[PDB]
Amino acid sequence: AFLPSAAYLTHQQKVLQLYKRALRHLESRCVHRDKYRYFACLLRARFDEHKNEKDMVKATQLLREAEKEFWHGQHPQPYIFPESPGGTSYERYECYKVPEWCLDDWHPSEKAMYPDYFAKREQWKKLRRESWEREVKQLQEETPVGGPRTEALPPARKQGDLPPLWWHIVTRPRERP
Amino acid sequence: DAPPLTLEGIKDRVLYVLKLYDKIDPEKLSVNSHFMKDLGLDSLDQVEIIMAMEDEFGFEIPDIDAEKLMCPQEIVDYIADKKDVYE
Amino acid sequence: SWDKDVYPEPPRRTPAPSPQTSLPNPITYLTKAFDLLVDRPVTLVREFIERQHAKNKYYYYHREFRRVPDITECHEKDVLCMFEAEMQWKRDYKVDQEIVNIIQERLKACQQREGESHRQNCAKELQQFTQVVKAYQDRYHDLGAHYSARKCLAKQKQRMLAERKATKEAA
Amino acid sequence: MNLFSSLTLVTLILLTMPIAAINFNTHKFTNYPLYVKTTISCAFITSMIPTMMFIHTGQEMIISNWHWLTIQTLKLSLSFKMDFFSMMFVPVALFVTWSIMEFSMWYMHSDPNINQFFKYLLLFLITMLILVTANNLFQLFIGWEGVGIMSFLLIGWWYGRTDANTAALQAILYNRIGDIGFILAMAWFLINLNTWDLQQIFMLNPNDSNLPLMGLILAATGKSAQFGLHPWLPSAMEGPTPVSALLHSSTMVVAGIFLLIRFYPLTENNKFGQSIMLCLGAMTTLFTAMCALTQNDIKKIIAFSTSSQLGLMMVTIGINQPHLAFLHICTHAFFKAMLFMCSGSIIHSLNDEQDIRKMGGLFKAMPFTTTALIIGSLALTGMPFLTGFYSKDLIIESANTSYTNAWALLMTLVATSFTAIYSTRIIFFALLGQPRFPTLININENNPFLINSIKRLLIGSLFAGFIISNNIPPMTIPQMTMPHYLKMTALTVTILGFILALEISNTTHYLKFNYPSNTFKFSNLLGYYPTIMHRLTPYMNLTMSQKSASSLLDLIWL
Amino acid sequence: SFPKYEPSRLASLPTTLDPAEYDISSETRKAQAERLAIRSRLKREYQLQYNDPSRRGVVEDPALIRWTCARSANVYPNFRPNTKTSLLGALFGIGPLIFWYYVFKTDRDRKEKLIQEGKLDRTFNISY
Amino acid sequence: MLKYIIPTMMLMPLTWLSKNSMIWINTTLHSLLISLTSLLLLNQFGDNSLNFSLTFFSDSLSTPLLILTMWLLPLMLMASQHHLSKENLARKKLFISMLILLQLFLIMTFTATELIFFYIMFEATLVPTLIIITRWGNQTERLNAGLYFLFYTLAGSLPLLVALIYIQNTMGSLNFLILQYWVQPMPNSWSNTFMWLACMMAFMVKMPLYGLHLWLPKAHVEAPIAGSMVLAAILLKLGGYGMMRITLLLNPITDFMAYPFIMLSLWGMIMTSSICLRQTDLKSLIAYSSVSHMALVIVAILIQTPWSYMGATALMIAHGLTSSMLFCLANSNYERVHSRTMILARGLQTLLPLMAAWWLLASLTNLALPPSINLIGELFVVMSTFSWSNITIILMGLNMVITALYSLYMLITTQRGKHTHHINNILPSFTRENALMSLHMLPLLLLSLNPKIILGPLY
Amino acid sequence: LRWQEDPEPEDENLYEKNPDSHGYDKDPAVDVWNMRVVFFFGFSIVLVLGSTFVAYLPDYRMQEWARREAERLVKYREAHGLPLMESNCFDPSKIQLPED
Ligand SMILES: CCCCCCCCCCCCCCCCCC(=O)OC[C@H](COP(=O)([O-])OC[C@H](O)COP(=O)([O-])OC[C@H](COC(=O)CCCCCCCCCCCCCCCCC)OC(=O)CCCCCCCCCCCCCCCCC)OC(=O)CCCCCCCCCCCCCCCCC
Ligand SMILES: CCCCCCCCCCCCCCCCCC(=O)OC[C@H](COP(=O)([O-])OCC[N+](C)(C)C)OC(=O)CCCCCCCCCCCCCCCCC
Ligand SMILES: CCCCCCCCCCCCCCCCCC(=O)OC[C@H](COP(=O)([O-])OCC[N+](C)(C)C)OC(=O)CCCCCCCCCCCCCCCCC
Repeated sequence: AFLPSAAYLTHQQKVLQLYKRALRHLESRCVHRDKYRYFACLLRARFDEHKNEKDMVKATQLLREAEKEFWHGQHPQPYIFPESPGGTSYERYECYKVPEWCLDDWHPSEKAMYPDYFAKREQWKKLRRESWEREVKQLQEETPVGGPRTEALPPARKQGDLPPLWWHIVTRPRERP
Repeated sequence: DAPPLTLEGIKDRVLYVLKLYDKIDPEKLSVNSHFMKDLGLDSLDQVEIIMAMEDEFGFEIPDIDAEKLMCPQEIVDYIADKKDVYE
Repeated sequence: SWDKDVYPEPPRRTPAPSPQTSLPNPITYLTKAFDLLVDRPVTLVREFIERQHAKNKYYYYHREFRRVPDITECHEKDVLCMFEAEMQWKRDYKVDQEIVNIIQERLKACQQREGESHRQNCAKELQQFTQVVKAYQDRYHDLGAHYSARKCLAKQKQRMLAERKATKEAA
Repeated sequence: MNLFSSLTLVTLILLTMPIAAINFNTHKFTNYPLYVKTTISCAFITSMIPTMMFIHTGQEMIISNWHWLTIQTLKLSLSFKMDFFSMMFVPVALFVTWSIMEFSMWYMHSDPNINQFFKYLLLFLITMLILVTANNLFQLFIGWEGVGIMSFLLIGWWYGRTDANTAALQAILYNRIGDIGFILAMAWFLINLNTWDLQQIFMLNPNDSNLPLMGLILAATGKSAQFGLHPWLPSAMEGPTPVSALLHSSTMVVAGIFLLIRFYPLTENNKFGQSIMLCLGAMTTLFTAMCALTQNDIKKIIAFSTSSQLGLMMVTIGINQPHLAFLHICTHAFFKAMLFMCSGSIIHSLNDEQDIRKMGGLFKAMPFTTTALIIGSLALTGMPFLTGFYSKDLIIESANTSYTNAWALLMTLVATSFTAIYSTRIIFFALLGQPRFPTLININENNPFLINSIKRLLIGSLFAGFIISNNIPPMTIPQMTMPHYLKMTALTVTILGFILALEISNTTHYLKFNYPSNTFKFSNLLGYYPTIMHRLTPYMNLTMSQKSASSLLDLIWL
Repeated sequence: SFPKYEPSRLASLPTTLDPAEYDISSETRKAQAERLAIRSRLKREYQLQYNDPSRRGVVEDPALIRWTCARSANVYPNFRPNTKTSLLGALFGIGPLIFWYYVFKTDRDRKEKLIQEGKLDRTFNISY
Repeated sequence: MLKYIIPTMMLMPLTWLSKNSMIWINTTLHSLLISLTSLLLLNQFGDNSLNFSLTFFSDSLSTPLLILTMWLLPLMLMASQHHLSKENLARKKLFISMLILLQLFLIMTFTATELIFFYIMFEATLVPTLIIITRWGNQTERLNAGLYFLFYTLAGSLPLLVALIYIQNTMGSLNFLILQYWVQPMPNSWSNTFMWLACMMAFMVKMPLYGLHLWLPKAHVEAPIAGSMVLAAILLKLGGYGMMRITLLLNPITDFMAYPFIMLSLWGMIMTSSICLRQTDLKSLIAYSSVSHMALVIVAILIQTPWSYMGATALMIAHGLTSSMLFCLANSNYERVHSRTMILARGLQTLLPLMAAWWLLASLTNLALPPSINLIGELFVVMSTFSWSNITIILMGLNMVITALYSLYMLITTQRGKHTHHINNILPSFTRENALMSLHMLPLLLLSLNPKIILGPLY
Repeated sequence: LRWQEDPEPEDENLYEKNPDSHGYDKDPAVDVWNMRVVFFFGFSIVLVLGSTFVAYLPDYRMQEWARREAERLVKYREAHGLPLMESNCFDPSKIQLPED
């Protein structure tokens, strides 16, 4: 459907995701824990009844009317985790997630308030800038003709090098600033 | 409020959940025990284990990551990634 | 203060304090504390300021405009006289506006001061307000934003034609 | 006299002094939230003296102290109306706000913008006491738009979150649709009565007052979340908990109800306005209480609770009983602020968990929170001789015994039962039973800020109805003669609601899985009203704002 | 059996209940792989400029520039006056103007006729 | 008025004889001194206007537009000095000279005793504005706007010229003071109908009118910041000033010739406000907001009640300040991200908190938050149009919803949400930029204390 | 190929060479004195003394006089029994209507 690595969903992935969404919407339907745990083993039995189905077209049809079953029996407001998308605390602290380059725009009177921090940030940036051209020339010889096929990136191969396209993943803001 | 998570704490809690699971014996369970190949579980059981992690720690692991967590060490490393432990 | 005729205030009737219960109210103690802590220092500072007012007594005056000829006895297209008529008419327009504002202040203060018996006890102020609003409407309504003494005279002449025709059709 | 007006203005100037303090800052603060809480405590103490010397004599006045403008017949002066409504609302609002800020010094402690939060909350309090003390329509419009804009700024507090900005713009939209009617009322009174002052409106006493009262009813619809313009009050739970506690339960959302209570000599001589208020209030108190039966977010459930109580306030205005409605405002503030504070204490204890389906077992874990939540729910439902009994039951004792729309009365009683239903639903899923929250218990409430802040509103929710209703003078005649099946109406309907919802709650322990009914899908998706109109009315605007407005006409043809 | 979900303009069909999502054919593999390839190439072309330290500024997005140029500039030079454009520019162009014209003219003629017949309550109406 | 024209002209030897690093400081200082001098025009009277000479006069309509004009020059010199830093010194002095010449034209456009001197100065203001927009506009793509300027010259200023020469032959004068006392009623005839269109359509395009607003979201976009400031703040208000002068002669035919154009504005503010909900370009959004606010001034002049003129001149002053501040905020982001796309740079309250406070205040004045003079003008126009027709409140109030809707959307898009990742040149706020925002906003907030000086000649 | 063209100049940062830059100029002494000129002749001169000037305007458009004059005239015609305002602005005796 829409994924970074694969261009599709395998049938095994579709079965597992439908099982998970069915259990989550079921737990939304079935608030109490022993009651949900009873119906959860019942639903696990219903999913393991046709676990050993060899015919992929028949399993496709069974998965399709299982999606119809799940859509007919879904909860209108299922339990979303608070920091899950659709939750009450979701993306709440994104107004506190200042990007790191703004530290470069500080005045030197407040840069001198934290001397060890910026004295270490200088060699962090030094590390980034002497890693950049090596990881660019790493990516230019491994990428096939026509660009990269999948969005996944190779790791650091040599010893001493850093993995390519790493600075915004490493220096990302904390989830609770 | 909001107590700090540690890799000792995340490790001990993930293993504490998996030792309360009736298809994993508490004597063969290690920190690198693979779910399908070493503990002999199903992908259905693996989805139930990742949903038990979601029940344990109070957040959600998406399915593109839930389809690949195949040891307790990957679970501890993923929660370390999504919680920023050992500051 | 001000003039008690243009701003009339009927004689105040307060009841006497009639303490029936033995529990002492907080309001007398707070009134004495306000009289000591607040009224006295403010009053002393005001007396100092008023002594300094007395150390230089100087006066200002209310400007008077003697009545110039109005728009009726000014010639047509003679701007030297009808300018004077227009300035007189505009000063009278703003003064009539402030007369209406004085009658509104009377009506609002009567309504609050009478409280719940405002409908019974403010019939005279409501009557004066109806008369002054009828007068101001007959004199200055519907002129437009480019109002002048000529517009007001033409409205007065149309109203006088209507009143004369209404007098004629009654006989 | 010189005490009353002086301390009246001292209260408002004292509330404005920390705004000058936070704007004239150079240092980092020696606990500016404690400074604002101390200031609002002392402003409460200051406003207590004019209230006591109003209860002594009935002393009302007007302070038209500063002449501001004169548009040819309209002298707009800075004019403060100290009547019964201000003398009962200002101490209640300052007391509730003082408890909300001692709550916020605990709840909002992790926020690095805590000084901006207390600044915005004080700005809201200033605009609200501008609203409830204004003597002309213009100063009331100042306070009206002020509480609308501080509602915007306090819904969108976590401004990075898309849903908070969406809910804030939604609330601004519905409030400006109410402002259409408010400006309609100002336009009618200026043209037909030559005034925005209340005194000249009341003294002239017009008879063809259907159109300004329709404008005021549309204004109260936009402001008090009545039906048609309601869903922003459930959407506005995306802001922080003391925001929803102070503003959107007890203080801001009563301002449309306060606008209609303020204009009672026009409504008491217009039966059509009374009938429209009765129908709209009964529709809202039915609909929001029905939507509250099948929700799972606790802030949503208590927001539907406060909107159903606002609909009941609109009902008891619509039976020409405005002073009972205002007594219900002053009563409702205490226990509804306390219910939001206890719900947020549960939320902060359970690590930002708001969904009631992951709560439970909190009777002995959070004992003080459980005690105060039960007391707030019982004051909401109409337990005998709590504070909510001293107004709401009397509302029913005048809703039965009056020349009333019969279906409005029947929907009022269905709402009275539904209040008991969602109250014991909150107590069932959140306090009773066995736990459902995750495994790392960080449950704690032992801060004197939280405990004292819930404690003072607890003293309010126990004693304040008795104290106020024995300190207010009669302004109507209380209808006290009725048959015994009619006197026992509200209590029996409330207990029937408790019994029906306890049977519903004990059908959930059964090991059965039923398919969802159409009533459940209707009430859970909010009467389908925020699902359709929030999609359709923007769509039909914005395509029309692009295809024909921008592209076709104003880039090609014209 | 079950109620089938009805899609709408503002209620789209889900990904799960669409049948063409369950295509297994190799031409769908080719289309999905080419979409993944274009998306991966554009992702790489973005985050080589994004993660560059020597760049300090705005990674300009020509799709965004192209979108704004379509929403502003391309409106007139691809216009052709035909039946559809003229009728839709006459419906929403001079329609509601005529509507509010006759509504306000009707109400003002009514109010003027009531004022010159002494009917309209213009008693305390001295601000205007 | 000659104590204002001569210092404005002495700003030319002040700007050409100044040292190369001193030409912004000197012109800003002496234009602020002229703006302090500009308060002597507040010697107004309740009956008589302030009549200086045969050539110049000032009632309470022209006086606040004069104070706003003389105040706008230092703000334009502050706003336009950053993006002219790499400019040639002589070209920089040419820019400052065109700004000074535009102020010189405006301050004797508003005081013009006679109407053809008003016409000469009125059409004289277009030339330095034209040169500022097309020599410093940073891109010029005007393939459709040439034909529209031809339409402005054909349907606008030239029939006004022929009509004013006709009044000069008929009345014998075009002194507005003489025309106060020698005005004849303009009756119903076809000659008087074309007379009304000739007297009004130039000022209709200058406001602008809906349907005739096609120039304004182009000329605001293709301009420098000083050009957009003077277009939003003053150059639209020449149309309203000229309408309030020329509608003296157009009675009583206005009482039935206003009915089309009133519709064009009453529906028009419903459309352009809605157009602001679908703007990709922030500067175009502020342009369509300017159209949506000047529609009310068109209606308030055409219904010619006292409350409508008071609200219209208060709305003109307030919208001048507010929309000038909005264009300056749009430039304070454009000088960083180098694109006017409103969805490009988001979440800016995370990065610039004081500048987001200025965005919040300019949005609240844009959506007419009371007691600001935006709301006072808006409100008095709404009261007067309710006296015109009781249904129009709907078209007022619906506008007053949508005017709120795009005002906060402009706040929510640019300042709230998640910040854009690939933009890292977002510098902190320069003290120049914050000073520019404060010199817009603090006069606009102080005028709420004493609004009687911006309510026109019939307050 | 296309013509001989100078490349696009990069946007300079005024904080690099001068971290105390107010943004008025790149020369720091010129920048600070531009700041002092803008702040003194803008805020200390025009806003403060301008608000002081406007606040003490000598009865802007004679409103206060017109109230006090009204406080004369009402007092003149409450006492003499006259109505407070006539319905005719001018004397109806000095007006000649068109006959019919
Ligand atoms: C003639 C003498 C007069 C003396 C009295 C003064 C009269 C008014 C003057 C101007 C008032 C505003 C000044 C501050 C705002 C602009 C600067 C700013 O943003 O500063 C933030 C900053 C504080 O924030 P920060 O944390 O330090 O940094 C910014 C944050 O990063 C990020 O910021 P943030 O988001 O955290 O906080 C921003 C916050 C955001 O808050 C809001 O947006 C809420 C505002 C709207 C709702 C509440 C108000 C509703 C209306 C009711 C109140 C008005 C009527 C009251 C009367 C009684 C009832 C009728 O704004 C405020 O707190 C501003 C408070 C005042 C707001 C006024 C209304 C603005 C709304 C739009 C117009 C409304 C109608 C017109 C009102 C006119 C009033 C006269 O303030 C300062 O540093 C102060 C600087 C110095 C201010 C001087 C003021 C006077 C200037 C005039 C000079 C000439 C006369 C001499 C007098 C000198 C007196 C000292
Ligand atoms: C710490 C701060 C306090 C100051 C400490 C230092 C001074 C010590 C205290 C003493 C002060 C001096 C003596 C008292 C003050 C002077 C009294 C006096 O007569 O002043 C003249 C006047 C009184 O008005 P007036 O009636 O005399 O004249 C009005 C002017 N005309 C007639 C031309 C229209 O002004 C004041 O008092 C000004 C203060 C007003 C206070 C409220 C301001 C609110 C501003 C809101 C703006 C928007 C309004 C919108 C709403 C409008 C209504 C709907
Ligand atoms: C004007 C047209 C051009 C527009 C642009 C202009 C740009 C150039 C600017 C030039 C300088 C400024 C000119 C306009 C000045 C306007 C201000 C002015 O003069 O006001 C006069 C007004 C005059 O008031 P007044 O009308 O009562 O004056 C009475 C007259 N005298 C003084 C002679 C007795 O000044 C004041 O009101 C000052 C009163 C004291 C200060 C204010 C106290 C209260 C303030 C609020 C307190 C907190 C409230 C709660 C807040 C809550 C949070 C929001």
